[PDB]
Amino acid sequence: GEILYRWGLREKRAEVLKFVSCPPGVYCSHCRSEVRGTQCAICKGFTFQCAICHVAVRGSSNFCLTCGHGGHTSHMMEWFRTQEVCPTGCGCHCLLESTF
Amino acid sequence: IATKMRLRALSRYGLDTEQVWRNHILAGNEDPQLKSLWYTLHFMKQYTEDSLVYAGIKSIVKSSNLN
Amino acid sequence: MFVARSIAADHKDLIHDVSFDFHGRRMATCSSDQSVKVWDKSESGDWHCTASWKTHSGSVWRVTWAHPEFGQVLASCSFDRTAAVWEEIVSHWVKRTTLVDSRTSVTDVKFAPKHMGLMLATCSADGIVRIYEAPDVMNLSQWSLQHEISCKLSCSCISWNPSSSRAHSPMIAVGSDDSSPNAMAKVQIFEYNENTRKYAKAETLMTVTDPVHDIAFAPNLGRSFHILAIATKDVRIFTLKPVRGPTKFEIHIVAQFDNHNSQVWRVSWNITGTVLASSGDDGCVRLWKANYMDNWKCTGIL
Amino acid sequence: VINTVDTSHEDMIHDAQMDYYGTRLATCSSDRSVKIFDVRNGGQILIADLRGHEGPVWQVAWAHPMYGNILASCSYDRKVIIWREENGTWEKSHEHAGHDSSVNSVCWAPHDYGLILACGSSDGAISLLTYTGEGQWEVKKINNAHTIGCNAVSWAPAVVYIKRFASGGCDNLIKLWKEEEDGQWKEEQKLEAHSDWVRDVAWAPSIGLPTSTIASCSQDGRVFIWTCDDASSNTWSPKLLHKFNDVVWHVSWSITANILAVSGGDNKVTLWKESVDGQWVCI
Ligand SMILES: [Zn+2]
Ligand SMILES: [Zn+2]
Ligand SMILES: [Zn+2]
Ligand SMILES: [Zn+2]
Repeated sequence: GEILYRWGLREKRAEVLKFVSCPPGVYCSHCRSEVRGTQCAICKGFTFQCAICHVAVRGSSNFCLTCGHGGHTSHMMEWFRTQEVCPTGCGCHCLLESTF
Repeated sequence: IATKMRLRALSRYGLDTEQVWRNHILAGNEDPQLKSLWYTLHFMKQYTEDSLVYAGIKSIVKSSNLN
Repeated sequence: MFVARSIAADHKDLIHDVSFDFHGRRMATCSSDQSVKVWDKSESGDWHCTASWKTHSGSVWRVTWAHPEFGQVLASCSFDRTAAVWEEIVSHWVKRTTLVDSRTSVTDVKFAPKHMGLMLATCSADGIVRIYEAPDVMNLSQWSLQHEISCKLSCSCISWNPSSSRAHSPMIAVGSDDSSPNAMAKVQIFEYNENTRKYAKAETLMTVTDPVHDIAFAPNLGRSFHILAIATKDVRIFTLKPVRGPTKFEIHIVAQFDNHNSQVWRVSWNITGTVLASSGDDGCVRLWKANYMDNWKCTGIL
Repeated sequence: VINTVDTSHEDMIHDAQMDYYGTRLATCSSDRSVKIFDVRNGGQILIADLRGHEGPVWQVAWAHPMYGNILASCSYDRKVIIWREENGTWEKSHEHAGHDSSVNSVCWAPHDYGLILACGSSDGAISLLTYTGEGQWEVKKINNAHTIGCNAVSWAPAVVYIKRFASGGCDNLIKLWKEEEDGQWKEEQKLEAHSDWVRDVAWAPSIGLPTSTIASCSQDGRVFIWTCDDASSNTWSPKLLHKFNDVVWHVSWSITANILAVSGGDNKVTLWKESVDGQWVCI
C-alpha cells in the first residue's frame, strides 16, 4: 500500500488495504439541540434536511462552515456549478468559505 | 389552473424588477385582469424613486387649477 | 381535452387498488393473489416492477404510501382483520411491526398529513376508527393508541383534511355502507378541541341516504372554505364555510348529477383542487371541473 | 533514460535528493543557497532560490507528503533551518542552533511515529525536534554521544511502539538507541569492527521478512553488511563486500532492499546485488 501511494494510485491502495484483518454536530429541526448523527435523540427525528431537496439526508453530504446549510452532495454539485449564493437565501458566497 | 402555473414558472414569470409591466407579456396570451395589475404596479413604483403611494387612491382623495 | 392512452404493465390476477407516492414516480398495486407490486418510472418513460411478495392471508384492499420526509413507508389493509406497516431496506422489503387490534375486518387505512407527526387512521367494519402514533421516527416499530372513535354504525371510507393552516384543527369524515331502511345519515364529520384531546361531532350530512363508497376531501390551497366528495348513486360536491364545543359549519350543495347510470364507486381530487375524477360501474368514467360561472360541468368523459 | 539538469551554481555540490513522488529536486551547494527545481518531463525549471545559512550547506531531507511540503537543511553555520510552502511560496519557518559545532546529518523519522527530525552535530550530541503542534517544537538532547562527534544517523523501520534509531560517529563505533517508557533515550548496544572513521550509515527498509540489515561505510574503505535475524537475541554478525582505495562516502538502499549503491572518494558510483551463494556482486 505504501508503494502504491508512492506511485500515485490512491484507489488501488484502498482496495488492497481493505483485506487487512485488524481495524485501522448537526442541529435538529424539532428541538434545536446539538445531535451527533442522522437521527435525533430527544424527539427521535431526522436532523439534517436537504437545502435544495428537503428530503432528509442520511448518507453523504457537505456544507458551508459559516452559513451551515447543505444537503445531498450531487444536489450542491449541480447548484454551485453555475451560481455563487447560499441556496436558502442567506447571502454567503460559500465557495469562498467552504473551500479554504 | 395547475397547467397554466407550470408554464408561467418555466418562463421566469414575476422576477423582472427592471421594468415591471413587461410581466403581463410573460403571463401568456391575454387576461384583462393580469394586464392591469402590473401596469397598476409600475406607476406606483416609479414615484418613490423620484411611500404613501401604496395606500391607494381612497386614502389620497379622502383627506382633502387643481389640488 | 383529455386524450387517453395505454400502459405496458402486465399482470396475472385482478387489480383492486393503486396509489401514487408524492412525486408521481412510483406506485403500489394490489392483486387478489396475495401479492403487491411496486414499479419505478425510467427516465425514458418505461415502467418496470421491482418488488413482489405475499403479505397476508387472503386479499389486500388498500395500499397508501407515506410522506417521503419519513422515508419510504407503506400501509396495507386486508380482509382478515389486520393492518400492517411496510418498510424498505436496500431491494428487499422487510416488513416492520404489523399491528392488528380490531375484532371485525378493517374497512380502510389512510395516513395523516405530515404537519402533525406520523399518525395513521385505521377503521374497521364494526364502526371503530383507530389512531396510531409513532414518536420514534428513527425506528418505526413502536405504535401507541390515541383516542379511538365510536359511532355505532358501519364504516366504508375515511378521509382527512389536508389543510395546513394554524386556524383549522384536524377533521375526520366517515362513510357507511349499510342498506338498512333506517335512512338517517351516511356521512359524519369529526373535529378536535385542543383543550380535551377528544374527538367530538361537528356536523352530519342528512342529505345522502344511499350507500356511500368513497369520500375525498379537496386540497385546501389557501381557500376560506372546504370541499367534500360523496360517491353515492349521485356524485355530490358540498361546501362548508366556518362561521365565527365544536365549530359551526354551514353546509350547502353545489353539484349533483347522475350521468353515469351505474354504481359510482370511488372519487378523488387532483393536486390543485379544481378537477375531480369520478368512477362507476358503467365501463368508462368522467371528469368534472368548474367553469367561469362557478357552475360545475362535465369535461371529457372517456 | 536521462534527465540532464544544469544547476547554475557558483561552487561544488554536496548533496542532492528528490521528493516522495518523483516531481521535485532539492540541491545543496557551497554558495550558501538551496535551489529547488521542478524536474517534470525533463524540465529544468525553478521554483525557489532559498538563501541564508551563512556557511556552506551540506545536506537536505524532504518530509512525508502527508504532513505537507517541508524541507530540512543543515549547514556549517551550526543552524538547522526548516522550510514550508504557504500559498505557493517557499519561506523560512523555523531555525534552531543548539549545537556548538557544525551539524552534519539530518534524517526524518518514519511517519507512523509522527514528525520527528534527528540531527547529529560534530559536538558529540543528537538533537531530536518534535512538532508539538500550533507551530511549536520540542527539543530533547543527548549529550556526550560520541568521543569526538556523530557523523550520520538513520531511523529503523517501525514494527509492532518502540522507537529506535542508529547513529555513527568519529569514535569508530556504531551505536544503537531506544526510547524508554518514561522517555529516557537509553543506549542498548554498540558495534566495533571498523578501523578509521565511519561516515554514513543506512538501515534497510522492511517488507516483512524477520531480518534487519544495516550497511556501513568507513574512511579507509569497507562496506560491512550487519545482518541480524535472531529475532530477540539482539546479536549482529558483520560481513564484508570489498576494500576500496579511497574514502567511502554514502550508501543507499532500494525500496525493496535488494540493490545497494555506494559512492566514495574514487569519483565513481557502484551498484551491488546479493547473489544466491551469499556473496555480493557488482552490476
Ligand atoms: Zn430533535
Ligand atoms: Zn436532496
Ligand atoms: Zn446561508
Ligand atoms: Zn456560506
